[PDB]
Amino acid sequence: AGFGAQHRKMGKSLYLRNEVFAAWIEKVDALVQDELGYSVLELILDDAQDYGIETTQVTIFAIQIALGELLRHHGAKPAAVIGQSLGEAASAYFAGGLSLRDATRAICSRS
Repeated sequence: AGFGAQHRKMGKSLYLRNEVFAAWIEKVDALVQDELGYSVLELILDDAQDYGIETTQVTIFAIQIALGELLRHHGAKPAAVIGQSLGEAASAYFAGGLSLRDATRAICSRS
């Protein structure tokens, strides 16, 4: 729970029962595991309450990247169908052309 509890429920159920969504969740989880120590996939699956600002932002970030890329897999520009619902980082990735790498290390900080 906390902020993005629904993002975590939806993200877990989608990770289990959708291979594209799961592929993107893994793709982001490796990147955060490179930029940080922990793993976002652990946090999503282990549906624990999260009041930490950074880890919540990272969870919502990965969930939105995977949902947006799942929509893109069905042939729609993600910023055109859920652009208003994106966080600063996911929107920076889908609308600002920011690389997933720079986005991941942008939400981590730590500075």
